[PDB]
Amino acid sequence: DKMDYDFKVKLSSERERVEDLFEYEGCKVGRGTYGHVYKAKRKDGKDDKDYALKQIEGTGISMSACREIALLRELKHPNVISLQKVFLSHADRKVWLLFDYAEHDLWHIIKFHRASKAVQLPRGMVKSLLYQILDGIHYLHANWVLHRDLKPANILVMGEGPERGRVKIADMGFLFNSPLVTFWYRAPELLLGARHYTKAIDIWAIGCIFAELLTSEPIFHCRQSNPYHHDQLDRIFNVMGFPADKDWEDIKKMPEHSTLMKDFRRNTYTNCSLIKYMEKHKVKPDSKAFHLLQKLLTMDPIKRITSEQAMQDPYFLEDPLPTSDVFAGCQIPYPKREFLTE
Amino acid sequence: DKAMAGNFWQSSHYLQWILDKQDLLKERQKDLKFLSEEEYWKLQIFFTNVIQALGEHLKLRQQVIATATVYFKRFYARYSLKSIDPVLMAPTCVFLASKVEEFGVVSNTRLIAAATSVLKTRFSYAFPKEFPYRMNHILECEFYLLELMDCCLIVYHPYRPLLQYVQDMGQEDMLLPLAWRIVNDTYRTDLCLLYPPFMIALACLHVACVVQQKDARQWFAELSVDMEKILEIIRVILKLYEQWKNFDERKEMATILSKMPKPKPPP
Ligand SMILES: Cn1ncc2cc(-c3cnc(N)c(Cl)c3N3CCC4(CCNC4=O)CC3)ccc21
Repeated sequence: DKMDYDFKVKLSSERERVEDLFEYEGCKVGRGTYGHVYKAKRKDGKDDKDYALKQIEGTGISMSACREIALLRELKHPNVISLQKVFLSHADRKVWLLFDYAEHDLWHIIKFHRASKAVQLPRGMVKSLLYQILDGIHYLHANWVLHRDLKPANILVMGEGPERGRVKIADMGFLFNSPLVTFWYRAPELLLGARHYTKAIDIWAIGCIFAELLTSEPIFHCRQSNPYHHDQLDRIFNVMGFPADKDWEDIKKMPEHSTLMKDFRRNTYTNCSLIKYMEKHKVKPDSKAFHLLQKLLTMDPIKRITSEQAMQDPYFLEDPLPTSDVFAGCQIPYPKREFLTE
Repeated sequence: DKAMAGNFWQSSHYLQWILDKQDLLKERQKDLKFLSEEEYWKLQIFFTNVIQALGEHLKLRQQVIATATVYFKRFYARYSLKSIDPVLMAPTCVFLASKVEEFGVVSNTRLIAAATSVLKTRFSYAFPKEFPYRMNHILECEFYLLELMDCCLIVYHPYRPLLQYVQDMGQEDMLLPLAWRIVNDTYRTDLCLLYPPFMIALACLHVACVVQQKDARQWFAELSVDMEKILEIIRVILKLYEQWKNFDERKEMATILSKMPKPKPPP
């Protein structure tokens, strides 16, 4: 209308449309708040590889999509998912993204073991999974990038291919860095009303995941607006024990602390400790694994260890050493992604 | 403590949007058939001021303004002034930069009101008629901007290194205010497309030191940096102000904007 015409038509002629480059019709592998995700394959190109093709929800370039595109474009690490290409569909104003396809994830892997006959997670696989999760998150944190929602469904593992058994941290979404039905991987400072995300909040989630890899069940499992959630804190205390004054000195500085004192009594959790919980799931409390888990699951954020230091833990120098291939060259029993239609 | 703060050497800025000066001049020949070299830099200065005044109206920190200015520079580095109206591109770049730097989605009505009000108030000498574009144009133009830039949104500016040098110098009171303005002034030139931001920082600090008669040869000598490339930036910054002296913006720009190439309409 007011732009150059030759400019419009040239770019229109030259722009790579998604429809034409990839076959995705009836291959929808995921549908959530993120938008729509398909198991795609390249049409024209002589490419046999599988791709994860995601259509971001909403028209235009949202805050949630803009930052996602922004970071992913600069981010480059083996254990974080690499953005191949962005497609901007001008007509409908949708944004598509293209990733190397991750067949498996910890959510589906944990679910496979938990189901069982009535075969628990092998110990070497868990160490390798943990090491790689800490490798990627350390890369993000080194670049002052926080995840803000680490959970098993966001920790992808690659299927049969060049990158077999490599962990890939997904989901780079998320107002002033300020969070104001499933709170199982949320740190207690968030529950007690911390106004800002930190590196320490992600490290708590890694502990909850590591816990879950060992025991095959979520350590802080709990039934279903505001930041304060009683029943989630109750579950945390029943596992961990109520934090003593010397454990978390600056708990008094939390906004929901006066609410915590009204609703909880510390004597109720005297027979509760992480040593006792993990013992009931056949995990030795004097094992290098357990001691790292405890350092990850420190209640006080300033006393929680960094990912930098977690990789340095002697757990990873104990037999078996962590492998690049999380399956270690073993036949992958976990089923592949079921398709959808909508 | 911003994101990607020390990744520059593996970043998209360095590996793509640090351009060759020959290539920059070559594509600029297409617009130089209408406008002279003088009239082209006078146009750069003007839209640097338009983007500035859009930032100050919307209440935006200098860094979010700096990115908007770079996006603008990158686009017309590779395309003609006929391609998209730079009066539309400016507010689209400010709108886009604010989303990237996490300063809220600057509202539709507030974005249009900003452009309308700035052009009527502070730029009536060049633009006699009202800001003619509505929000659906800004949204369309945004899609072209993000496409040309190859979705490269994170941009590194000189301010963060300048701070680190003046702290290290131990003269933040005397030098940092004057250094910071010279860094603002580098955006009137091509420098951000041609040299990395720490080198731009080092040049501005040197000119800051020269202006205030603060001897710093030893401090500068102790750097392990290619000083010839710093002297290049100083020469541009020194020229910049001589350009400033002889350039009356408000008398000249109305005539220059008519000489800009016209966008061809649909047949
Ligand atoms: C049904 N279901 N459950 C988890 C899941 C993950 C994928 C998936 C596969 N490969 C790759 N390469 C990526 Cl990136 C994936 N995703 C993980 C990031 C997602 C989700 C959150 N936000 C995102 O953007 C998209 C899907 C597909 C189907 C799935």
